[PDB]
Amino acid sequence: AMQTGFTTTNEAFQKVQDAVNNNAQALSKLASELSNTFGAISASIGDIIQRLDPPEQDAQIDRLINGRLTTLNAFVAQQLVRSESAALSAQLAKDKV
Amino acid sequence: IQRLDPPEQDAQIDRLINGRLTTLNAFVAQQLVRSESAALSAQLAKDKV
Amino acid sequence: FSVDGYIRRAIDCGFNDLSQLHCSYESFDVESGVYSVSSFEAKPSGSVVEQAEGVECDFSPLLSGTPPQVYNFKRLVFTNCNYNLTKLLSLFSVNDFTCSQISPAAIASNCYSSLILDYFSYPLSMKSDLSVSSAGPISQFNYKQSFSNPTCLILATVPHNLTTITKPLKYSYINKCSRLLSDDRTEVPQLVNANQYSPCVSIVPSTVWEDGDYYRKQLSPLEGGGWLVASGSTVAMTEQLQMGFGITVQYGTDTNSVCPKLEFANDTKIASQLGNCVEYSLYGVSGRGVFQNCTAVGVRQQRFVYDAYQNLVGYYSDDGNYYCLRACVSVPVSVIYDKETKTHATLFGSVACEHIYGPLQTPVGCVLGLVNSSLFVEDCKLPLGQSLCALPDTPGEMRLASIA
Amino acid sequence: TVDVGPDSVKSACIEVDIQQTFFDKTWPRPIDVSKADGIIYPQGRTYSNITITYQGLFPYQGDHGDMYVYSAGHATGTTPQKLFVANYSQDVKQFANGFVVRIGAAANSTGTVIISPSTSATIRKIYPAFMLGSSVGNFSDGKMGRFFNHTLVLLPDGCGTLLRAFYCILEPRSGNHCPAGNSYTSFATYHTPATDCSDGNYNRNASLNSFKEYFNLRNCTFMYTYNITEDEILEWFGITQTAQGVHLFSSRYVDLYGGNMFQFATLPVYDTIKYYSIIPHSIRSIQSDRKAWAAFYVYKLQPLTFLLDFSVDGYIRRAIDCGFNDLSQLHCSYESFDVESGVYSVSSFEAKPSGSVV
Amino acid sequence: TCSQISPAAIASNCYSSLILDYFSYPLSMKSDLSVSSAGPISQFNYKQS
Amino acid sequence: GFQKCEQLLREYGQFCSKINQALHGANLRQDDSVRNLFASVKSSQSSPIIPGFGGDFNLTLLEPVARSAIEDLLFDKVTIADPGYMQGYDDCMQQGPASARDLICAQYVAGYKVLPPLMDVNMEAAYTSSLLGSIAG
Amino acid sequence: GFQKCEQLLREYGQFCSKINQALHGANLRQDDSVRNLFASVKSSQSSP
Ligand SMILES: *[C@@H]1O[C@H](CO)[C@@H](O[C@@H]2O[C@H](CO)[C@@H](O[C@@H]3O[C@H](CO[C@H]4O[C@H](CO)[C@@H](O)[C@H](O)[C@@H]4O[C@H]4O[C@H](CO)[C@@H](O)[C@H](O)[C@@H]4O)[C@@H](O)[C@H](O[C@H]4O[C@H](CO)[C@@H](O)[C@H](O)[C@@H]4O[C@H]4O[C@H](CO)[C@@H](O)[C@H](O)[C@@H]4O)[C@@H]3O)[C@H](O)[C@H]2NC(C)=O)[C@H](O)[C@H]1NC(C)=O
Ligand SMILES: *[C@@H]1O[C@H](CO)[C@@H](O[C@@H]2O[C@H](CO)[C@@H](O[C@@H]3O[C@H](CO[C@H]4O[C@H](CO)[C@@H](O)[C@H](O)[C@@H]4O)[C@@H](O)[C@H](O[C@H]4O[C@H](CO)[C@@H](O)[C@H](O)[C@@H]4O)[C@@H]3O)[C@H](O)[C@H]2NC(C)=O)[C@H](O)[C@H]1NC(C)=O
Ligand SMILES: *[C@@H]1O[C@H](CO)[C@@H](O[C@@H]2O[C@H](CO)[C@@H](O[C@@H]3O[C@H](CO[C@H]4O[C@H](CO)[C@@H](O)[C@H](O)[C@@H]4O)[C@@H](O)[C@H](O[C@H]4O[C@H](CO)[C@@H](O)[C@H](O)[C@@H]4O)[C@@H]3O)[C@H](O)[C@H]2NC(C)=O)[C@H](O)[C@H]1NC(C)=O
Ligand SMILES: *[C@@H]1O[C@H](CO)[C@@H](O[C@@H]2O[C@H](CO)[C@@H](O[C@@H]3O[C@H](CO)[C@@H](O)[C@H](O[C@H]4O[C@H](CO)[C@@H](O)[C@H](O)[C@@H]4O)[C@@H]3O)[C@H](O)[C@H]2NC(C)=O)[C@H](O)[C@H]1NC(C)=O
Ligand SMILES: *[C@@H]1O[C@H](CO)[C@@H](O[C@@H]2O[C@H](CO)[C@@H](O[C@@H]3O[C@H](CO)[C@@H](O)[C@H](O)[C@@H]3O)[C@H](O)[C@H]2NC(C)=O)[C@H](O)[C@H]1NC(C)=O
Ligand SMILES: Nc1nc(=O)c2nc(CNc3ccc(C(=O)N[C@@H](CCC(=O)O)C(=O)O)cc3)cnc2[nH]1
Ligand SMILES: *[C@@H]1O[C@H](CO)[C@@H](O[C@@H]2O[C@H](CO)[C@@H](O)[C@H](O)[C@H]2NC(C)=O)[C@H](O)[C@H]1NC(C)=O
Ligand SMILES: *[C@@H]1O[C@H](CO)[C@@H](O[C@@H]2O[C@H](CO)[C@@H](O)[C@H](O)[C@H]2NC(C)=O)[C@H](O)[C@H]1NC(C)=O
Ligand SMILES: *[C@@H]1O[C@H](CO)[C@@H](O[C@@H]2O[C@H](CO)[C@@H](O)[C@H](O)[C@H]2NC(C)=O)[C@H](O)[C@H]1NC(C)=O
Ligand SMILES: *[C@@H]1O[C@H](CO)[C@@H](O[C@@H]2O[C@H](CO)[C@@H](O)[C@H](O)[C@H]2NC(C)=O)[C@H](O)[C@H]1NC(C)=O
Ligand SMILES: CC(=O)N[C@H]1[C@H]([C@H](O)[C@H](O)CO)O[C@@](O)(C(=O)O)C[C@@H]1O
Ligand SMILES: *[C@@H]1O[C@H](CO)[C@@H](O)[C@H](O)[C@H]1NC(C)=O
Ligand SMILES: *[C@@H]1O[C@H](CO)[C@@H](O)[C@H](O)[C@H]1NC(C)=O
Ligand SMILES: *[C@@H]1O[C@H](CO)[C@@H](O)[C@H](O)[C@H]1NC(C)=O
Ligand SMILES: *[C@@H]1O[C@H](CO)[C@@H](O)[C@H](O)[C@H]1NC(C)=O
Ligand SMILES: *[C@@H]1O[C@H](CO)[C@@H](O)[C@H](O)[C@H]1NC(C)=O
Repeated sequence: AMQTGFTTTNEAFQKVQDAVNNNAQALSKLASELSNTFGAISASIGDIIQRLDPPEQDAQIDRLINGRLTTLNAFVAQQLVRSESAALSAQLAKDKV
Repeated sequence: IQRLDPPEQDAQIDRLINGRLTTLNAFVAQQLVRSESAALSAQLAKDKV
Repeated sequence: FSVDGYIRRAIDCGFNDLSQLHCSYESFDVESGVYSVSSFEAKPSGSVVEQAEGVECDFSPLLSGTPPQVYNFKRLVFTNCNYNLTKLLSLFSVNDFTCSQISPAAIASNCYSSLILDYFSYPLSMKSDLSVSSAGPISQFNYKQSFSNPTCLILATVPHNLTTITKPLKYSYINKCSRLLSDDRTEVPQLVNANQYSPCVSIVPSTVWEDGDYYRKQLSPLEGGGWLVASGSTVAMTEQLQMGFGITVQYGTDTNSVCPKLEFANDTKIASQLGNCVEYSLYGVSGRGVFQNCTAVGVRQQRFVYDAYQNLVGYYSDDGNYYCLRACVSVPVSVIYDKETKTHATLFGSVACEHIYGPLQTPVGCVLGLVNSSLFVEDCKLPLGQSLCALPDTPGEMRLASIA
Repeated sequence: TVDVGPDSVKSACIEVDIQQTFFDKTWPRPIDVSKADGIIYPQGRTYSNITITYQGLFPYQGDHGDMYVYSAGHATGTTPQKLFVANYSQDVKQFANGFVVRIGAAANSTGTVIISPSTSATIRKIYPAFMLGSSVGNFSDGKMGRFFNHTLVLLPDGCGTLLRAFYCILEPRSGNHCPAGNSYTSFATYHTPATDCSDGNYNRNASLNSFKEYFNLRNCTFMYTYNITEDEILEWFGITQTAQGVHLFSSRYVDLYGGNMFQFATLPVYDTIKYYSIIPHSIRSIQSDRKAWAAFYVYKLQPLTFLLDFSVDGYIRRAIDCGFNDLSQLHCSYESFDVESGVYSVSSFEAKPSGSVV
Repeated sequence: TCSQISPAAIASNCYSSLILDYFSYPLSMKSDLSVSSAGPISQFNYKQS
Repeated sequence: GFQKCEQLLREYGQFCSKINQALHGANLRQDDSVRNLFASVKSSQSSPIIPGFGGDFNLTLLEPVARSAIEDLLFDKVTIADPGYMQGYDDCMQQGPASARDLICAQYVAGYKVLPPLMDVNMEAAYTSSLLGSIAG
Repeated sequence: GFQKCEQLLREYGQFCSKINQALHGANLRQDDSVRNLFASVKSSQSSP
């Protein structure tokens, strides 16, 4: 009965797909955040340099830096949380085996 | 908006946005932590029953 | 730094991957392990440029007849042309030329979706009233520059020999513009919006006859009813006509086809550099990437094809071809380091050795500095992933071992 | 200034019969955003095979719009008489952010000849005429619909083979049945198919010449023409205004069989358009050769967020109006037309002020 | 006028170095020494750090 | 790669050192977790799995085909993007992104890298296979 | 509710989508936790 059980009504199976989706979400955060401007005139540093002089150029670049630093901190924090979570969970698997 | 024009108005609004975005991120992060914590804890209750 | 402060030992952090590792830990002593370091950057081997090449931007209307008053400024909108500011500026004695939200160097060299030129007669004695911080008559009722777009303001005097520009009898402006509501008690100031004309332009004549002249119009119910009222004021005409020029530029509402005139070479074509990493400037859109010939997607007339992350991923060229644009992908680098032997090897994860004892291909990428040993371990300290291990020779080169 | 040809030399205008009752029809064609109705394509770029949200000027989902229909004029046998129009010239609308127009939607269907309700005929596409400007008021007799100073007129001509756009001062003529004369009801344009819609040589000035009977054209800054290939295909037209001038959009030059609108022209009109009206049109056909004309629908635009589904070929075929309802909000938050079952929180129903205290 | 230093500070602070650039200059071209200027002086003659 | 940004990034201290060290530590933890887990699943003694293992009890979906049939089905039914551990760099240049928002090809664009697991598939299968053969005894 | 702020908020990407999805997921987890727990406390047989 289990041979054909890998369906949407199978909670264990869906949890497998969710774990996979969580890996994808972690990467989508890094990939999509680079398109943000965070208030800057462009998400492209090259455009900012192309258009502005240093006293204003620094301010626009700095917006992108703070946005991206925030993203990386958030990413790392979630990898640490997910890693710890998995490590605990690995112990649980050990106990079940 | 009542007091300032766009070149300065944006900067002041942007301060409020960054502050509020930070708050919401912190809120969500704690709900995720508290939720995970409770979920683990629910398993423990299951074992004790 | 030694105790006595002298520098006796140092690391050049950009020399190689191992040096990068020591610098990231700020230490000459780091632990054994496999560490990610900065990717090997791809560098441009050339550049490609496409710009509209054709008609120049026509500033002729500006040079003929009597310029309008500040509240009646005329607008020239330039698209799909080659612009040259010097060619305009050289005709006038420029008194003031300042830019906002764009550098001075950029205003004359960047590509724009559009360039909008607002020109009018303006006394230089009122210079300060065109400032963004001004609360005088000009910024409130006559002319205001955009706050959202980059702008430049030019004030210049018409030379005596530029006889194609004639003078008005006086300079004039609106010093009051307001509505009297239908209750006939409340008066509401009608402030001019950036890049727009004041609502009182329809009641104020092209030249104010006398300072203090008052104008009024009965508004229809469709206009909210009540009255529109205004007052004008004047400034005596100067020896030479003084003019203001407002420039506003937009950077991405269309193909940025308003560009400096560029003389093209055939070494900046896309077709001639396919497969290479190049810098590009395509009608003002720029960056680095690799062009490839591929199947046309998206709407052809829109030229630039973007992905869901707003990256440029395709381009329709004027040569009739459609190209796919890929980023100049970098080569991943990981340092395999053994602290006890002070030896190392480089792993280029997910990279075929076609791009790199020489290079050795493994299931996790290409390794440089490892020697294939067909040896098995259980006790692996430097796992490379999958079931691979770097096994120090002890010193010699690290061996590539399998985990049993 | 631009020479736009000679003035009309007629001492009188053709009498215009206004009978709004005959035009009070209910043929609703609301914007269906799932078919991408009324969508103006992202202007500086294209996308391929993705779904994204986009901020821009769009019609509201479910908006019925304002319906306008043109009709045959009065006739007795082979002699056309007075024109027959709706009360469109006095119906002045606020321009706001501009509008889009559904043109020829009913074409090929059997409809009614408006002037004679008992008579049916195959519906043919007709193009809308517009009058746009910054200031409005009344004519000498108190009727509304006069535009002051420079007015932008979008007047299709040549029996639907060209669009003529001009920006000029309209100086109402004082002859009989003209806006500054006696017995004035409404101005209207017209063409006479018997002499104007020859199979070969169409009269490309027929509607302009009739317009000129009501108004003298003075201080014209431009007059542009655009060519329209004849067909009965549903098409969209749009108009917006920015610092660059007035932008004219149309689906027929890029997405003829789709409906996405692309910019085809920019007009050097820099004063702010605040008002517009529909110029009524009446076709001076003979009594035995009356056609049914498709109604057109005008929908207002506003800055909305839409979810846009781009096909591989880049056209938008499906979209969501993110502010229409709570379900639409859900799809936009996931940037997808396919979301999972569940119970989701969405934006609260906002309370709006019903007044103010000071 | 001063930029990125207060008026009170320019006369009272200690510096690693002070660099003084002097030249003849018509007061009628005052505005062309502005950082926002796109005229001949800031483009081809003299620009401050 | 912009030198001007890097200059400004330095004003935030050793930011990237902290990002790299934190992820390095997390990644080592994952390898230690795997190594520890499999050390414990590992049997000291086991019977060989032979076709027919189970006797009257049909365990053929657990027998190695190598992964078992139920194990292959579990993997085949789950949608997983192929990280390209051996040559993903090249696949994303020669073929390009599989679809919109391809997070694997984004690695070499955005500046992130997915690392391979501590064990390959065959070794993981070896552990669960020997575990199966130990259950009865 | 201020349109000017919303315009600026859009420059931060799909920020609110991430907030809403994260909380939605957390809230579903709580319901799954409860459903699972009570499924296990539940007795198959019991005395009145
Ligand atoms: C944007 O728009 C701006 C403005 O339009 C453009 O800038 C102009 O660029 C042109 C070049 O393309 C430049 O022309 C050069 O002028 C100098 C100056 O000479 C004047 O003074 C001498 C005095 O001895 C006179 O003899 C000479 O005729 C000039 O006099 C002018 O003024 C008097 C009134 O006082 C008038 O009566 C005159 O008629 C005249 O208007 C020239 O020396 C220079 O000549 C060299 O280049 C030309 C190119 O055609 C060539 O034919 C000459 O033989 C000579 O070339 C040789 O020497 C050069 C080195 O200099 C070497 O490179 C060559 O190989 C040869 O060996 C030329 O005529 C003009 O001044 C600029 N104007 C401004 C305001 O900047 C700008 O280019 C545009 N940008 C873009 C991208 O389009
Ligand atoms: C935007 O569009 C509006 C609407 O068309 C324009 O406003 C109209 O302006 C005209 C003038 O150009 C008004 O017409 C008449 O103007 C006369 C002005 O007198 C001077 O000029 C005349 C020569 O034209 C000389 O002979 C005279 O000596 C003066 O030097 C008025 O005297 C006229 O008054 C008549 O009508 C009034 C009733 O309304 C009677 O009480 C008078 O006795 C007399 O019979 C007349 O006003 C026209 O009326 C204005 N229309 C409206 C609705 O106000 C705007 O000017 C235009 N804006 C721009 C910027 O172009
Ligand atoms: C009133 O009645 C007239 C007919 O008398 C209708 O006009 C037709 O409308 C249809 C639908 O818009 C048109 O069909 C389309 O034709 C396009 C091009 O046709 C030419 O090229 C093809 C080969 O590619 C030839 O076979 C053909 O003979 C022509 O020479 C096609 O490209 C269209 O296909 C695209 O859209 C469809 C639908 O989304 C996709 O499935 C396709 O993959 C592709 O993307 C389509 O077939 C037809 O050509 C028109 N005929 C005429 C004479 O104009 C009016 O629309 C109708 N009016 C109203 C209001 O209903
Ligand atoms: C139908 O509508 C069209 C508009 O779509 C209208 O077109 C206009 O025709 C007139 C001629 O009747 C054009 O005016 C000419 O333009 C040329 C430009 O090169 C000038 O050189 C001409 O100058 C001579 O003729 C003048 C006559 O008034 C003399 O005064 C002058 O000294 C010269 O001898 C003349 O200005 C006009 O440019 C076009 N406009 C547009 C927008 O195309 C056409 O006339 C209308 N037809 C009818 C029957 O009404
Ligand atoms: C032990 O259990 C396995 C199932 O886990 C049995 O194998 C299965 O046998 C059936 C026979 O009816 C196979 O059905 C066939 O499927 C194909 C499509 O793949 C279809 O075309 C055929 O017409 C037929 O319906 C089934 O696929 C097969 N499954 C597997 C995984 O092999 C096995 O026979 C049992 N052994 C004993 C001794 O009972
Ligand atoms: N001269 C002329 N012009 C026309 O455009 C015209 N159109 C019609 C038919 N018009 C219509 C338009 C819509 C529906 C219709 O089916 N509407 C739906 C409701 C759509 C909705 O509200 O979502 C309905 O069920 O009534 C019917 C007839 C008939 N005579 C005409 N005659
Ligand atoms: C357009 O996008 C769809 C996805 O929405 C692509 O369809 C996918 O194609 C891959 C590769 O063959 C399959 O693995 C997915 O299962 C497909 N998904 C769906 C929903 O069909 C489609 O191939 C794309 N079209 C083009 C020309 O790129
Ligand atoms: C022109 O005709 C229209 C349509 O008959 C009039 O608009 C209607 O006005 C009545 C009230 O008198 C409303 O109950 C209807 O709902 C309106 N219909 C529509 C479609 O809006 C309009 O007022 C008339 N305008 C003039 C100047 O006569
Ligand atoms: C419209 O154009 C005319 C020229 O064709 C402008 O000049 C007036 O023209 C009329 C008719 O020939 C003369 O009676 C006036 O005396 C002229 N006035 C001037 C000052 O020359 C007219 O001013 C223009 N109108 C607008 C609003 O621009
Ligand atoms: C718009 O359509 C008109 C009418 O077909 C085009 O004018 C014709 O151009 C040809 C070629 O120069 C001449 O031989 C005809 O005599 C012209 N006819 C008329 C009535 O003028 C016009 O060129 C088209 N415009 C565009 C941009 O294509
Ligand atoms: C708007 C209007 O008055 N329409 C009337 C027409 C016209 O008078 C004729 O078409 C003149 O050509 O005549 C009718 O008999 C008809 O044809 O049904 C009655 C109809 O109400
Ligand atoms: C104007 O041109 C003449 C030559 O025709 C010249 O002598 C005179 O100096 C010029 N005037 C100015 C102000 O440059
Ligand atoms: C390419 O440019 C060179 C000048 O550098 C010219 O001599 C050559 O003919 C050009 N070839 C083509 C195909 O344009
Ligand atoms: C690109 O491919 C098309 C076929 O799809 C071919 O016709 C065209 O010549 C190629 N262009 C280049 C520059 O190779
Ligand atoms: C090492 O050599 C053996 C043959 O002795 C070969 O089977 C194995 O694949 C090689 N390993 C690598 C990484 O090339
Ligand atoms: C509008 O109607 C009034 C009626 O008193 C008239 O005096 C006025 O002149 C009319 N408006 C226009 C523009 O003629």
